[PDB]
Amino acid sequence: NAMDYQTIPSQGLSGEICVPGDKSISHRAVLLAAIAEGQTQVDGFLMGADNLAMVSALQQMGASIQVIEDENILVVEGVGMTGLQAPPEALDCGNSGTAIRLLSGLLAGQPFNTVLTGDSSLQRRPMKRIIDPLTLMGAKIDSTGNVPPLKIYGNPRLTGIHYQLPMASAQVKSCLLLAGLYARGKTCITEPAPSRDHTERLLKHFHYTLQKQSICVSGGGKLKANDISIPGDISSAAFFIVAATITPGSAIRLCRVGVNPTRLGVINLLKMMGADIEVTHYTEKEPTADITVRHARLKGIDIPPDQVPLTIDEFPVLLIAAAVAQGKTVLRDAAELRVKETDRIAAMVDGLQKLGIAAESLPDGVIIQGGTLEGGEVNSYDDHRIAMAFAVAGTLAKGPVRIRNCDNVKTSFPNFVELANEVGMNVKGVRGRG
Repeated sequence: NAMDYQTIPSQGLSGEICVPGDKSISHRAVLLAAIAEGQTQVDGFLMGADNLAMVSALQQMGASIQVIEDENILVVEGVGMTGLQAPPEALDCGNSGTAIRLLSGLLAGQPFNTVLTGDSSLQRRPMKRIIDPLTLMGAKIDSTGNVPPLKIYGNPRLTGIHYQLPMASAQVKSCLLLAGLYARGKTCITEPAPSRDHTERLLKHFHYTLQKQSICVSGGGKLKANDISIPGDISSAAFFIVAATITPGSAIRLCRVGVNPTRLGVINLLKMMGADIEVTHYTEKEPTADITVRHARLKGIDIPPDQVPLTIDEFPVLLIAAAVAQGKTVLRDAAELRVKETDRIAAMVDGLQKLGIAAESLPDGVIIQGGTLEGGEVNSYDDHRIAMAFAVAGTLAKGPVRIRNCDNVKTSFPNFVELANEVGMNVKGVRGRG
């Protein structure tokens, strides 16, 4: 039977907590380690449903991966570029868009056939953005309506291409870069606007040769095993940053959070809105830092377009900050929100309205009038970020907030409840319905 989250207001957040590992880096780290030469130890690996689904898919194809769940460690025995074997069944990517799209680039150049699918939500997510450029490289992929299930007819004779991406997308950049490694010649990717660069950084880590305003790679190289340490996901920290910002009497520090510039959006915008956030204890191994957050009053803002891409996954929780800020906040150029786990614009607008916030939808964003969150009930729409965003909303709401169906929070933040309660934000898992 289902599980829901139930909150009561917070009298202030307090403490030091280390959020778990970065989802984005975790996906790439395990996929690259799998086809490298040698043994790679991965610390800080995110033991969430999405990342574990990536592991599981790789295992269907003969990757040698040892999962040590309680310590967030993976031990990967590389099988080399050509070491994978044809799986017997369709690869279940669960709820993970990153897995299915990155796997597609890895499997495009294989000498075997693969069927990629997932859960209902994943079967509604768009794939044209990868199918077209892969097809230019020589890939043949079958799909009804440019959505999974995808059937890849492996082609070991893929050829490189130069390609400009229509919109900024790390997933597409990463997909092509992977297929690039198995393609004859150079593959050059040019972005109109920078997207997160984790792939590029891991490729350098595994000593694969990389060129550069666009970035290129030549096929036939080899990845060399090299131990990896994953920093904390700032997307997970985003929930505590917003909560401590909006909840009076709050003072907290978030240890070992990744601070890659292509991920600092939530922080940049909150600051524009009046936030009190201090980055210190800065270090390098992917950049990492300690984030200290204190309560501050906020003013609504017009979200500059250039920040949208770097903050796409943080709008759910940011919109909770806009809801309790003074004045109006307008989000634009965020039509990508509609095509995620769920339509995140529709889902936030509905939740906010149910909690008493004047929130109006736009095809590419929302208009929010800062106001006062009331207690009530909202639906997560099975989306992990919608669920946690509303759990953050509970800290300031006038009354309890019931968020329905929170089983998917583990897709990116398995220990969310435990850490929430530990810093003083009240959230309890309780028997759901249906």
